[PDB]
Amino acid sequence: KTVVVTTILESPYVMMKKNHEMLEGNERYEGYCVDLAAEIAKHCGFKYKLTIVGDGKYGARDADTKIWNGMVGELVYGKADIAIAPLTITYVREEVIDFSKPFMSLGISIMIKKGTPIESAEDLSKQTEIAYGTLDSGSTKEFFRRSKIAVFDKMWTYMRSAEPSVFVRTTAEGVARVRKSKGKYAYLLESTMNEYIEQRKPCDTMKVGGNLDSKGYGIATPKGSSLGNAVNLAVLKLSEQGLLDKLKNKWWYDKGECG
Amino acid sequence: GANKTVVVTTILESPYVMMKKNHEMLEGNERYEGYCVDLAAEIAKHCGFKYKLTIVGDGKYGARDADTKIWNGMVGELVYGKADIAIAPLTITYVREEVIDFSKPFMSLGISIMIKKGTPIESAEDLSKQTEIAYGTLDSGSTKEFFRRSKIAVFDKMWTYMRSAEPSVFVRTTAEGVARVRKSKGKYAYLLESTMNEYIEQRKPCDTMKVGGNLDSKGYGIATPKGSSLGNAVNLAVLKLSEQGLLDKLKNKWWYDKGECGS
Ligand SMILES: CCN1CNS(=O)(=O)c2ncccc21
Ligand SMILES: CCN1CNS(=O)(=O)c2ncccc21
Ligand SMILES: N[C@@H](CCC(=O)O)C(=O)O
Ligand SMILES: N[C@@H](CCC(=O)O)C(=O)O
Repeated sequence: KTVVVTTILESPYVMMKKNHEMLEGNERYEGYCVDLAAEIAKHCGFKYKLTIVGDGKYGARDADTKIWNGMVGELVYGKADIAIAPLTITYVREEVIDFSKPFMSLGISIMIKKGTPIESAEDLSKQTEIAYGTLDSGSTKEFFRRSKIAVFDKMWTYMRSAEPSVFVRTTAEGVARVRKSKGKYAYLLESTMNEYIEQRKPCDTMKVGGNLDSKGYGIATPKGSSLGNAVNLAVLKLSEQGLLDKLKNKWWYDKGECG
Repeated sequence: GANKTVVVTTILESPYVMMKKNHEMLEGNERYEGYCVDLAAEIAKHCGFKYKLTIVGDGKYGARDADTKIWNGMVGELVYGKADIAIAPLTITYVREEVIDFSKPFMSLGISIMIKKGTPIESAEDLSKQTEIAYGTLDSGSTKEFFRRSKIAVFDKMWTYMRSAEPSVFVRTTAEGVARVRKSKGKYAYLLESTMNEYIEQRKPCDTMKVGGNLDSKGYGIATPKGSSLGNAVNLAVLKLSEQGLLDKLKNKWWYDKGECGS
């Protein structure tokens, strides 16, 4: 029957089409992950229904209740059959759900308003005039929380107690905060999203420094799902045919507005 | 039953696995050093097994004979039950995933171009549009298969040339490709993984360089026979080492910290 796909509104991965209010079902949406879902479904031979994750989150486990939220929770608790989204492969998630081989590479990166005197994470950690933070309920925040790497641990110690909160509910809110804070806020986000925004009007942000880590997004399934093997082979087939590169070029470079 | 020493297949490929100085008087795992030797030790510690490193007999990564359908190389060692795990720069591919299991990648790479410094080549398109400079790949690996299978015009054109070139543009080992670049006065370019390319660019006599972008994007994984009980633990260990920053430290250790071409 119809495979329930959980995904998340995150540009350019999944976006509402122009005039979506008169559209229905999968046709409401467009983007990299919408295209990828169609390709994966064709290769594996299933029909599917795109559903936007109810709580709008990627997935974290509450320290006390030990309940998972976000897309990870939807998989864990049986609300969706598969997640096709910019969902980061991590140790803690691999303990509770399955991931395909990665379909896209990324690392944590720094976004600044152009002209901000920051070149690195070390720079951020050694000052206090420029505030910085991350997305809530995602892998970037969990990276800093868990990290024993000295610069990142120092950064976490500042971020977790900063007032007002330096954490944001959505990627778009982080970007807006960079753009509105006259250089006094820098946002820690994945290189994929940073690079997309850097090529969008008003062309006032940039990625500075190297990436802080190296990882990937995978297609996720509940542990022991029958779909896992076919989905993994489909990712590798699309990779080897060059279609993942084509999709990246379509939704990043072609979406470029800054010349 | 009782714990058994895990047989690890690997390959003599610098800087992943190399003969130590004084290897002639050393035994067992102590004979070897490198990135994958260090990685093996970390994986074994995390998963709680003892192991024996064994260099693959035929010195190949792994390809399936089109006629006999027999796998050679490290892939073959796993398929036919001669090794329990491969800890090596073994590329994750579709055809290999059909017959063995891979961890999540522990290193990223892409196919790339190695030239002798000063060679007037900047891209694969450049190579494809001329005949003065020969070019080829390693035998029995994923780079050769990439060109054989590609439907992208430039890479297909490159394959049509390479497959029929005389004398043969293919090499049996990475070292042979490097020698051919170094000795051919700019008239041979070598197609190899970016990891290997970047390593050699930091070795004396500092006469090669990587040019252009990478032609694809993939990774190396730790491989096990299909359905092996080791796979889950090994995968979690790769991800833990990744998150801890240790894979990045190992890359720096073996590529750059003792690079020979300056700071
Ligand atoms: C080698 C670090 N790494 C860690 N393993 S991973 O999260 O599957 C991943 N995916 C894509 C690129 C790199 C990568
Ligand atoms: C996203 C392309 N890709 C394809 N899947 S892969 O071979 O597991 C891989 N590993 C590391 C980095 C990239 C990568
Ligand atoms: N890709 C992340 C969300 C973005 C972020 O945390 O920066 C995740 O899967 O949690
Ligand atoms: N890593 C490759 C070998 C090197 C190459 O083909 O360039 C493999 O696993 O086949």
